[PDB]
Amino acid sequence: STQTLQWKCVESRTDSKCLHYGRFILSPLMKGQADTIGIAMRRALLGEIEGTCITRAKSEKIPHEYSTILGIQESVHEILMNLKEIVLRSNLYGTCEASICVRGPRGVTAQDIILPPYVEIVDNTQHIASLTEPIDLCIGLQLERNRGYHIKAPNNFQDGSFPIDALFMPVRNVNHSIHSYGNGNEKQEILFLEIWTNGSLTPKEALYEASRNLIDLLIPFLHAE
Amino acid sequence: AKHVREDYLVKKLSANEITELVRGERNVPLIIDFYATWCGPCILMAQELEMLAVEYEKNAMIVKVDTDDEYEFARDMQVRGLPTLYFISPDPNKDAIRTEGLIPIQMMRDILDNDM
Amino acid sequence: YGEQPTLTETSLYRARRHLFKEERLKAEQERLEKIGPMAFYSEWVKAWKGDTSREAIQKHFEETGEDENTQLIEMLSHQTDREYRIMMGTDIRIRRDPLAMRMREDQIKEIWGGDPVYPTINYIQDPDIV
Amino acid sequence: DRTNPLTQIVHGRKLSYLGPGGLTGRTASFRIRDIHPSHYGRICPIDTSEGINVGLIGSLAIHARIGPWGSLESPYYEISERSKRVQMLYLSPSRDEYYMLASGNSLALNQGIQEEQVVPARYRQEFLTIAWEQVHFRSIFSFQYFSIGASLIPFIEHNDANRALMSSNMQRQAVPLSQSEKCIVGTGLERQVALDSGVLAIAEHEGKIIYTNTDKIVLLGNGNTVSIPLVMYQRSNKNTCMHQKPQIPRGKCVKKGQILADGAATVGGELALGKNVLVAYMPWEGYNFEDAVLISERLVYEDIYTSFHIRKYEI
Amino acid sequence: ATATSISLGIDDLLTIPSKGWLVQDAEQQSLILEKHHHYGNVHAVEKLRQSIEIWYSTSEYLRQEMNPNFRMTDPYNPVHIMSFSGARGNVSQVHQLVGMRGLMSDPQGQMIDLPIQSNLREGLSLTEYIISCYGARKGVVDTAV
Amino acid sequence: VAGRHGNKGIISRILLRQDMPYLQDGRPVDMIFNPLGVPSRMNVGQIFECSLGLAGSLLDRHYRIAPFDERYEQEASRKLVFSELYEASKQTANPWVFEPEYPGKSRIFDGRTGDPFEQPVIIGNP
Amino acid sequence: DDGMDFPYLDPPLICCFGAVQKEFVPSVRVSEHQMDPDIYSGWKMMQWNPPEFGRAPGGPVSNVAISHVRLGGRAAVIGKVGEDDFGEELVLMMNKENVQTRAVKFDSNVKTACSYMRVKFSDDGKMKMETVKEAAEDSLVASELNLAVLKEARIFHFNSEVLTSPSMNTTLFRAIKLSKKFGGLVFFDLNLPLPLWKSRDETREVIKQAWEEANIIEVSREELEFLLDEDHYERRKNYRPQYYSENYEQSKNRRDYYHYTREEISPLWHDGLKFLFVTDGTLRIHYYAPSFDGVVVGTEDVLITPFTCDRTGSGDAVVAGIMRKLTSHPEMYEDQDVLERQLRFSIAAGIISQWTIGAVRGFPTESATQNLKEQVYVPSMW
Repeated sequence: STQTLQWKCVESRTDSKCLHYGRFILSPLMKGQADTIGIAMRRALLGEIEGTCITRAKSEKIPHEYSTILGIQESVHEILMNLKEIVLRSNLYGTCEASICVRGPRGVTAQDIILPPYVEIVDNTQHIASLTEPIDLCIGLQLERNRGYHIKAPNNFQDGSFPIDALFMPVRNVNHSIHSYGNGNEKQEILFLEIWTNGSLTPKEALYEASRNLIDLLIPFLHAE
Repeated sequence: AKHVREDYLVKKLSANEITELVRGERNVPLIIDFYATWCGPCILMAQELEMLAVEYEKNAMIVKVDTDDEYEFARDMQVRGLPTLYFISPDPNKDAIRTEGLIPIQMMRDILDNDM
Repeated sequence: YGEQPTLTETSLYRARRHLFKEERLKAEQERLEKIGPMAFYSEWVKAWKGDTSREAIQKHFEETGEDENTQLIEMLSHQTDREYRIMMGTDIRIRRDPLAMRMREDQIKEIWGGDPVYPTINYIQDPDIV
Repeated sequence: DRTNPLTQIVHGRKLSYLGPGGLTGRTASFRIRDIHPSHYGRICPIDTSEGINVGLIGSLAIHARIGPWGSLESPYYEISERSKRVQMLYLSPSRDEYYMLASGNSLALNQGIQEEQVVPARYRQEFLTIAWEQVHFRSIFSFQYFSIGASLIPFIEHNDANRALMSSNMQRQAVPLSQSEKCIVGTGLERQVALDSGVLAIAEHEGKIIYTNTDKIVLLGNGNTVSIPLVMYQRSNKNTCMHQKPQIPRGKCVKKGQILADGAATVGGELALGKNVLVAYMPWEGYNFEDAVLISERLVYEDIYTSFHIRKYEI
Repeated sequence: ATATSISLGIDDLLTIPSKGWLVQDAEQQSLILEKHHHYGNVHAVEKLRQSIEIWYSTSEYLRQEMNPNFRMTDPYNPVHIMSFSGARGNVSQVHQLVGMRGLMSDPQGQMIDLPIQSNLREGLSLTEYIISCYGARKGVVDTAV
Repeated sequence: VAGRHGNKGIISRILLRQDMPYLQDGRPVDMIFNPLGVPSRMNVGQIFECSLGLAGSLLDRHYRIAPFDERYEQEASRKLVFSELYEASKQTANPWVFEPEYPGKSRIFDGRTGDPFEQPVIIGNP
Repeated sequence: DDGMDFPYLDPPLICCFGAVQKEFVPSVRVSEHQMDPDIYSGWKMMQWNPPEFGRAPGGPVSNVAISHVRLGGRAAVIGKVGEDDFGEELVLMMNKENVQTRAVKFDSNVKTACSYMRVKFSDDGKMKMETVKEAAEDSLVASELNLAVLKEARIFHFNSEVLTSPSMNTTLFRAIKLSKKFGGLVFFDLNLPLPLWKSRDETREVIKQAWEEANIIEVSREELEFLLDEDHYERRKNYRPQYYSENYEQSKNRRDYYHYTREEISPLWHDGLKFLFVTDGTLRIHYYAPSFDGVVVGTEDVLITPFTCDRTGSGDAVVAGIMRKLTSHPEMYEDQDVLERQLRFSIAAGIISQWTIGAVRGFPTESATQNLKEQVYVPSMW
């Protein structure tokens, strides 16, 4: 009889290519609903959305992880560490392959990656390698889409296939607040949400996926048995 | 003595040596630093001059004068404050430059490059 | 009793803090009923030179279908991050007493007794220096 | 001991009553295991060795110096109405107890004269409170009565002196992590510890950095060209890596003695044995009972605490 | 113990209100007596026998007034709950953070003239901290003996 | 894992980021200590550092403080810490950094209930 | 110049005329002790034991203005800068700290802090220098004087450096005439440059015209004994009786804090003077008025922080505090008790200003100055 539930986006800043922020508001929520919505949405956003990333890097003519290469200022382990931060997008479950074959004194960035048709990078200037002298540099990579943090074994040696324990975190941070509405006798409350993502997704999409994963999870009970 | 490198590059010269340097023939810009030990801001000036003397390896000559030793000579050079630098052109046609205060090193570079 | 609190008044307010805090919070909540959410949540939303009163809100609702829920949402759309972060103190479960989030800088500086005599610029470094 | 740059420095400055021609841990009395009122400017009073040999092995004060005749000396500022030239002297224990060494301040004014204000002092082997007019010497250094380990504790004046021993002893067991990070709050002595640890690579000549590779740095200055080889990966006596890293890029200049390359747990020109982490003090579920900590997953997938250990098997 | 939660800040170490007067008055009698001691009014033993007695009486008066202060003004102070409930922390131990640590002892017996008139919250001075190290050493030459 | 003030510890559990208390800006806590350890060992010097660390993390500045700063003033460390906290709370609009009713403390929430722990908790960056 | 509608703001404005410079120490003499010509790591030992003229060394007028505005007052600066990067950064530094720059004139003819001289080898082989082109700071003409700062400002403050250049002599005298026509006081600071430390008679001839126009004068202890008699006032200081002391204080060989009588400073006194201040560093401040005189007692401490102590800029803070309390409290002129009470704020500011490296980096705040004043002085004094 009094008002209807409304939700809207009140702010969205693009601080950088791989960092996006978004604040949202909900309208006349009666008691108890706001806390449940806020806590469920925070948990879902922190641990339900899935984001693809590089999981295994294969290099040519390299003995081990802690080795040096002529003409490269960055050690191999440094290259793995720098390679873990590359952000990617996809929507299909399954592992894929990728490669990077670059010449010598260039300076290698994230735009030098070669990607399958359905995978694209979001930032295009993330430093991944620095080159000084002319040496042909060829590295193969594997891309995977999982949920949450996963740790992999060092198996599948080949010449060298170093597995990077990539973190599947598309949402950097989440916050919420439950204010008061002062609706006379009836106690209403205003709920504010706040999402920081890393550019793999965007607000109003991470929120969508996080709501849908939750409504996935709550569902078995509706069926009888 | 060629075995261990000198910690400080700026060489302290007396008044007469400075007179000989200015009077005699030169081919590189000359820097004259006025300083005293009791001086407050002169430690920073000494550090900046030491840094500047490394970038300009052989293209400039940097010397310093202690006003506690040569006071009348410093007074004659129209010095009215301790953190003072004198830029001397390698040619007698161009006039000298007097800079007062704790000037930044970049302006010093501009002074002895674009004006000397 | 006089101009400055005495050592007994302070040690008594230390015992009865929560009563005064509850009175302040009750007054702040009671303000919402008369004022209305629209005008109450406008002190922290600067750069919205509207009406903020539940007399012309009804006039706007008669002019356009927006009720006293979409005008509030519209004002809460030019808030800026800092103003929202400060406004969050009126949260239903944080409950900052109104006196705390409105004290002047002079009053807050008296908690530790003014600036330090030894300047803090001697301690401050830069996290990106060698 | 090469666990971390701190331990290399700490090991060199040690004193012990043990060894040939000295006392042992069994036939040592209890008075020899106490702080005499003379190990003040010379021997740290809160850094010793726990166990049976307690009070027999200690460290040196930061400003301490072995003077003539093998006597430890400490600096003190002489107060006299002549203004000689250098007002600081290196006092020996024999000349220490016959002077009145103030440790107070001149920030106190009464309706009379300032020279009758009272400050604590140290005459003979006691602690008096005297007027400013009968003060012969005045210690002015904060890092004068402590050692290297005890001077790395911020706000040490707020910690009980009982805990200082183990606060100092738990910094020599730190593991140099893979990537280092500087401390937000410190005492300012980390810079000199890093300088003197020997882990760094300091320039021995002037000039410009004309070549850098992650195996070497080549500098050109005053004609000759100097090559400095870096330490890429090595093994410590306690099975820990020692990984250096260049600091200044190509083309820039360095004076003598300035830093050229970093080292293990030495980000910047400063010592760095740990990481800054958000912390909340609260009993969570009994999982922090007694002295238990409850860390999060963020410390294991961002490599916040991750170190390389190299073991040497010889056959 | 979680839902309620407890923590130790800087303003929860609640020094009793009357310490401002007692320490000031204790300093006055130490100033007057040490000023008359130079006039020949009193001898050395009397000066020694009093500088030990003001700071012992004052310190033991703050300690006995700690709980009545806590139990009436701030019954739920985190330091009070931790110690009064018997979980962890003696009355003497709380007195070190709140109150006075005065009258430490020289290793060969005997008290030291200089009293530690500052908390651990306020922060000891250089001479006061060094005095507190005398009792620090004979805390580890005891656990090993 | 050990601090610089003699507060040692044994890691007991490792929790996912969604299962830990978060401040009023949503940032999950990275480590949880036991408060009772402070009255026992009597090392208050950590708490100061704790609070001060927070200020640094919110101001991009590092402090190099010599010991025994209580010679210039009375309770000088308190002035330093509280002034830095207020400056960090004012320059960056985070009114939870310096709560002017229990300075240095703030009311954190529960990571698995969305409820505020009933009493304010001291947080920092040690 | 009469354009205004509403009354002026609460803190009266201060007029700061001179040259804008960064970290400048005018007063230079021959120090007896030197600490190594190369190693600057040990030069700080000359800050614990100053050469008795750099005990509280004053600096440029911009430093005084910055210290005054940082103490809770309001100041404006008149000067000229070049169209350089240094000139554009000096005004930025002054603007960042609420110093009004409405009267700072930018010009392109001359360069900031750079003056062109010429080598003029004389008889024998002693070189000389003659100013061919003047520096930007000392190139202000009377036409470009902001006739709004002068009208509003209630105290006109300038230092003796402007007396070393020809054009600024006329410009300064014109500004003084304008300010006096508008009813403002004249504050004279005697931070003597090096060339003015040559002889007493020449300096007295040089500064007489400016001295006779001043309403308030502030000089150091050495800048007064130099102006009256250096040899006599140095022989009087180092004197101990051959047989027996006189009272008892003479039997303790304490430092010499001599309060000059009104018959010794009479040659430096005139009818228009309202105050004469002689500062022995931050230790003591002797104040002389038309009807009374006295000494305010203070202290100093640079060994409290031996590694971050730098006496440069303390005199500017002392003068700025004096001006701030003069403008805030207008009853100090004829009340000795209020005068003594309000003159300890300046001492506290001067004490704080010596605890950090850099003249402008660590000027104290008003709250910090009040805190130190209350912590050092007994409640009866403060």
